[PDB]
Amino acid sequence: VPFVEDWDLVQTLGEGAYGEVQLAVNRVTEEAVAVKIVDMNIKKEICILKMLNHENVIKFYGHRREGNIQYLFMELASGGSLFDRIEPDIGMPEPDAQRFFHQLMAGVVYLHGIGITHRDIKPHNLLLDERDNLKIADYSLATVFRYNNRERLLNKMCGTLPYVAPELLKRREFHAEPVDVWSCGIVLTAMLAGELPWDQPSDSCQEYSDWKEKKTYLNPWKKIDSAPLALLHKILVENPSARITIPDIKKDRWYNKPLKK
Ligand SMILES: Cc1cccc(-c2cc(N)nc3[nH]cc(C#N)c23)c1
Ligand SMILES: [Cl-]
Repeated sequence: VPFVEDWDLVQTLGEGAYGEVQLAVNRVTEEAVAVKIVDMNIKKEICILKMLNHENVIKFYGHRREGNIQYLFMELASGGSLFDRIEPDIGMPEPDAQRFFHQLMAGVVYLHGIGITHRDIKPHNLLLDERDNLKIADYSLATVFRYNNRERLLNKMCGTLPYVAPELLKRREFHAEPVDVWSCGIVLTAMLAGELPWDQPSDSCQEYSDWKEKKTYLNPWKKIDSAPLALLHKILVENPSARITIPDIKKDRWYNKPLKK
């Protein structure tokens, strides 16, 4: 029964990095959107949200400040998240994963091209519209890494441990783009295996060591076809200057393989 101007807030869709997200339905027009509700940084997020115009990125409709509360209106994803399409221990059919991967690269290339890094790519932040088109959501941790054509290195630790690149734990400062590439590799592994490969990409983690020693006879790798696995070997490369860039992912064999379910 709460509402904001013309919109009713009809049900909880969940919680992003900060605040709650509600399904908002217009009393008059019946249009449904999503609204993020924040209490009591948000200037930055709004500035970034207003830049976004791409089919694989959630669009921002505008915002309203009432009291303590701030309302950020955004495109609704009626298909829910990618997380809900990944069957545990199985993943999803390779052709569906490939399609979602293409769309995730289109969104990330968009962001990077406007000098924005997302910093928390994972299946919970990758939403689906009614045609199962992927949309990258939640810009609460997003920031500028290129401005006036000059790159700025990042130094703040943020993200989600299983998805975070190893440099972010080991370096005082690091480049933004290879960190988002790495997390897209972990997404791809989740999609193809229904399991995350490691708790964190650190020296104390045995599963990460196993991967650096190429023990791909272990899970999750043994579930993945050699062709996508060859791509994962180029993405999940410890040294970020040696790691594959997006332009070269677009040249990969698996990426360009015709697939149908
Ligand atoms: C990251 C997140 C958490 C909770 C809900 C949502 C969300 C769910 C949905 N069905 N559509 C949405 N559109 C923008 C959302 C955001 N943020 C969003 C997204
Ligand atoms: Cl998973």
